[PDB]
Amino acid sequence: LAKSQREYKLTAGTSFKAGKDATGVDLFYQLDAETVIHKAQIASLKGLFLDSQERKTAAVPQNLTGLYASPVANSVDGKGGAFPQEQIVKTWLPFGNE
Amino acid sequence: RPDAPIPYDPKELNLPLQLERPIPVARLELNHQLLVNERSPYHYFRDAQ
Amino acid sequence: FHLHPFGGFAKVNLAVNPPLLPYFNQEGELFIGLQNLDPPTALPLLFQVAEETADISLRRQEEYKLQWYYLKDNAWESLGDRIVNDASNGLVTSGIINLGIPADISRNQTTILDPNFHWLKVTIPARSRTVCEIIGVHTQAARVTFKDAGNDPNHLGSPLAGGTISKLAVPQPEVKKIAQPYTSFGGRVKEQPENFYIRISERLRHKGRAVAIFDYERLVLEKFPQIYKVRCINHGQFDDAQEQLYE
Amino acid sequence: LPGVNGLQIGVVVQLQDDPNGEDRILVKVPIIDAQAEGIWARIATLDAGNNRGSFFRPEVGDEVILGFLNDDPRDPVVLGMLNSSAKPAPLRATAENHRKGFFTRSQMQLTFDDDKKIITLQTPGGNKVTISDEDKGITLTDQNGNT
Amino acid sequence: LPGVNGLQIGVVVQLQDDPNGEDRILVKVPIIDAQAEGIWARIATLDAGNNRGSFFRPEVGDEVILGFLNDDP
Amino acid sequence: RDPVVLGMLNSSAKPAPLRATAENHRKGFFTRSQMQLTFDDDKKIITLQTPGGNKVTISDEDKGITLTDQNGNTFAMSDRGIAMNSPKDITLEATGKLTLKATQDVSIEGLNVNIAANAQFKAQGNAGAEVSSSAIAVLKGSLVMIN
Amino acid sequence: FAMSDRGIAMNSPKDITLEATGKLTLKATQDVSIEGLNVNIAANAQFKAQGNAGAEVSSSAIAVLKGSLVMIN
Repeated sequence: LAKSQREYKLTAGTSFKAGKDATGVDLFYQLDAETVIHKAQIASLKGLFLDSQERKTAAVPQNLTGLYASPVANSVDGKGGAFPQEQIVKTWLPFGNE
Repeated sequence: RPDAPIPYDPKELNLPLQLERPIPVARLELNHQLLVNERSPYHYFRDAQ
Repeated sequence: FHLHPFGGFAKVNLAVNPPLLPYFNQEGELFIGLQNLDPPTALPLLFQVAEETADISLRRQEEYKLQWYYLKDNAWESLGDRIVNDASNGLVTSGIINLGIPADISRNQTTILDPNFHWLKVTIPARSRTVCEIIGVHTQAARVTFKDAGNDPNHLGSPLAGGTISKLAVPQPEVKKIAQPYTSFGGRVKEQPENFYIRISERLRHKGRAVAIFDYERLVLEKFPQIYKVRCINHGQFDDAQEQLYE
Repeated sequence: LPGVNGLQIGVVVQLQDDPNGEDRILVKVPIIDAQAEGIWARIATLDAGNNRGSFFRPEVGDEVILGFLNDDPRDPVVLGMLNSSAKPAPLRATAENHRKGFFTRSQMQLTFDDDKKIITLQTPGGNKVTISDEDKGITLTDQNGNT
Repeated sequence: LPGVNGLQIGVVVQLQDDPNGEDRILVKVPIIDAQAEGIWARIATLDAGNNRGSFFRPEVGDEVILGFLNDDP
Repeated sequence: RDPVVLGMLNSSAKPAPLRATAENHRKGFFTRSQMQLTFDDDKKIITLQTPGGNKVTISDEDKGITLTDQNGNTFAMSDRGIAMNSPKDITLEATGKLTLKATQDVSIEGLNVNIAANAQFKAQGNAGAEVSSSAIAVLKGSLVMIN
Repeated sequence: FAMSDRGIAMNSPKDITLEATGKLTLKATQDVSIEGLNVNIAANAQFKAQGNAGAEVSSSAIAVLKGSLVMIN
């Protein structure tokens, strides 16, 4: 949204332009349901992992062996490393590892 | 000093401890390099009050 | 004071016999911190997922659903009964989860995390390897569908490239930007005579029933176009727990 | 749309609350309608950029000069303010023309004197900073008598 | 009166002694008559108001740009 | 074939340095690197700022002049007089004579005090002169004359 | 006149003066050093100097202690 707005409402059936086709005709997409837009954004992501001896048997942690933390979860190393620029798919682990 | 504090790690940020005036402080933390009977120290203290 | 991960802390009152250390009991946790929230409200969140990276050993059991919480001045509260729709099916496919955010979320006396944000939390008790990997998490998301107005019959044969849609058909000044970060999904073209002949000649032989190697293979390749090759194994069983095949 | 010739006179009505965040000003034209509040116009200035430029804004009632893009009445542009006998200039013009500078609403001044080569900053309370070639030095004067 | 198109070039002749206290300047236009002294014109500036504004004045001989209200010479 | 530039423009894609208000108290010049020369008509303040923290302020609310450095050095003239503060050092040098004078008491303090003259040294009280120490007190010379 | 990361410095080829109608105070958390060709200290009333770990007065030439009445210890 624009800086002077607080909310905005889009109604079902609103149209969007998708360029031209292989024959030179225009393409269009429509909105499926009513939506409302505001100013909320995601600011940070963090992750925590609790290791145990019960992992190999797929049960609840009972005999603990470590607690690991990733303060910047959306990165290569979990703490702010950058992705190689030539990588097509850039994925990360949601909780981390040991 | 709560208005001129020292960070735990000079390479990272932490939240200043909330005191009404300067006091001396001691920190007790668990040792992460130890493993006793293949278990962590936390395994022994999670359930202590 | 309790000393918490990521640099937070908490005050302690000995009259109530608190725990000595902060308490943790679950195998996986993800914390999500948000900016410029105005509760109560509704948050659609888009989870883009890498669908090939999960564990196929066994299906996630019911005792290990995902759990959702929100923060209220160092106390966590459940969100289980305010989720309208989760199109990601528990973080196995890409989709939008629709959360309703109540008015008693708080940020005045938070000390265990950054006090400048509002905080949500997703946890898993066990078998955290059955959760896929993530590509992005976003707010202000919506889904749209193609509508034909006399276009090429070969449009639906290939996905739409990321970054194509950025404009509104009737533009409005209140909206400042539109973005399409990923490709499209789920299209299929109308049948041409040759594929028609292939389908009907195969049906005239297996009659729509599966009794032999030929029948299992052709009934799959026709219904699911996203498969490239398949093989039918006769009198063979697969053991999920051992990852062993019995001949 | 029927067009407009030349430049026009405008009067300022409102400075704030632009419906769009474009930094425009509400101006009316007395020869079209002196009763309506007018339309939003853009300002051309001495310097402007991304978080950059000279920021001076007129006050309600000030007289300005208007031009129009492509001679379209719906696209006014402000080209500068004007003085008159009803709104006098801060200095009287002379044949020697020795004094220049900036004067503000509250009578604070930043001025240059080309006769004696003096640069001075003044506040109406008496606080003054002077760089002078006649005095061959620097002087800081306070309203309390500190020198 | 026959009108004028576009913008023109002017040359300054006198700064002071406006017959009316309006703070105008005497300017001539070389393509109309380079021998006459010209007419009194108004100045648009960066800031102006009641005893307020930026006060910079050209010198005799300086070149300036001229516009006209309602295309009136 | 004869274009002429008449000024620059701001927009939502190139925001102005300040947001417009109904009171309209602040004016000045802002640059690319965020150096400022500004006027405040509400409190009658003139200020020059550099993003590093170096600041010069002429103020009517403070009734004086203030020079502030990014290192903590501070110089001020106000209704209480003149004050100077430095976290490191203060020096004073002259090729002629350095005079200090007051109409009230003069006070000198420090961890150690060293007075050294290349020629005669002289101290004088007109109603009594005192020299003392909590430890040994020493009077030395080539020839010592008491009274 | 300069303020920089080394502190405050003043230099004059001719003279430096300081006058006040109240009290002039000089203070440091380190040593204070005064130099010159001649040093003259003069008070209209009592004059007093004091070291807390020893006080020394000396000269390479004659050293003089004078008064109407001199009391040693």
